[PDB]
Amino acid sequence: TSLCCKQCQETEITTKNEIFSLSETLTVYKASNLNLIGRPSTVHSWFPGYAWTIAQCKICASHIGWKFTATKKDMSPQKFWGLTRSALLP
Amino acid sequence: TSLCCKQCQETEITTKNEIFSLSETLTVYKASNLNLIGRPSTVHSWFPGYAWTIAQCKICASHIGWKFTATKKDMSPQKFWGLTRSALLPT
Amino acid sequence: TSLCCKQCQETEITTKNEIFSLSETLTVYKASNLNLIGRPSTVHSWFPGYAWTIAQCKICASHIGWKFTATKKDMSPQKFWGLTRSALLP
Ligand SMILES: Nc1cccc2c1C(=O)N([C@H]1CCC(=O)NC1=O)C2=O
Ligand SMILES: Nc1cccc2c1C(=O)N([C@H]1CCC(=O)NC1=O)C2=O
Ligand SMILES: Nc1cccc2c1C(=O)N([C@H]1CCC(=O)NC1=O)C2=O
Ligand SMILES: [Zn+2]
Ligand SMILES: [Zn+2]
Ligand SMILES: [Zn+2]
Repeated sequence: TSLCCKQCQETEITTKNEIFSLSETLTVYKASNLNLIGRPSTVHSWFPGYAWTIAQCKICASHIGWKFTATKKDMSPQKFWGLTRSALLP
Repeated sequence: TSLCCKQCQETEITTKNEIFSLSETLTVYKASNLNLIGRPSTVHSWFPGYAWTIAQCKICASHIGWKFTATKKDMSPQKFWGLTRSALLPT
Repeated sequence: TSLCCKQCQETEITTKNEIFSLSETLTVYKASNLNLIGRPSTVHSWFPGYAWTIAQCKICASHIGWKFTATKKDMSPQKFWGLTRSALLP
């Protein structure tokens, strides 16, 4: 089930069990081993109602995707990860 | 694994991966594409120690279930979803 | 998929769907029916950057594992559980 950082190979980022459908970019409820770079922005957000924060592998700093955070409290999930599929192995 | 709103058929509300057993009403750790109506209440809560908030499909406003939030910090999960099985497709 | 408290048998603590790899002790994103005892500590933490809180079964008080809580905001997950495998069935 593991989806690992493609660059450093060994580092698990998420699992297929975390995949969900909100409507290239995999959306998952939970992820691991990522560092958040900077502050959320809503500029060009692919998911209306959410802001994005760059997320990179904590081991090799590969840009894997973004943490998406809801701007309104009545939305669900309040946060998820949108991950570039080609930056993950399997 | 997708569990969709029975009414609008398009909208995924949770997945079989998210099901867990707290103890008609499916309980899941995580859900999607729900709007929360109102503020939490504990009155007649089906899960003692948790407050509920009505949760409806964001597309068709069909009442799918409730978001349950823990009233005490030492409980696990601190939040979950109780979904009406008859309001979702697959079974 | 259910992993139940071995002692009281009937209480589910987590499911295989919740297992992930942060790298005897199973790590899962989500768990249920556990009571937390005391306050977080980083003393001897098995997971640098996380503090631990003892977690016991809400029904039989068997010690199942620990809740791990991030000491910094930019970590993912912000929390998880580490559960003693021999304290669970399947
Ligand atoms: N490569 C660049 C370069 C400039 C601006 C953006 C990107 C980029 O990937 N995104 C994403 C961030 C994530 C998102 O939701 N929408 C975007 O357009 C930008 O805003
Ligand atoms: N249809 C009605 C009408 C009045 C009050 C409630 C309901 C209802 O479904 N619940 C639920 C909310 C969720 C819960 O935990 N227990 C309930 O009885 C009510 O409190
Ligand atoms: N049985 C004892 C006795 C004293 C201290 C600890 C333990 C114990 O199991 N842990 C764990 C807590 C969880 C952890 O992260 N590291 C540990 O060493 C202790 O700190
Ligand atoms: Zn990496
Ligand atoms: Zn709907
Ligand atoms: Zn037990």
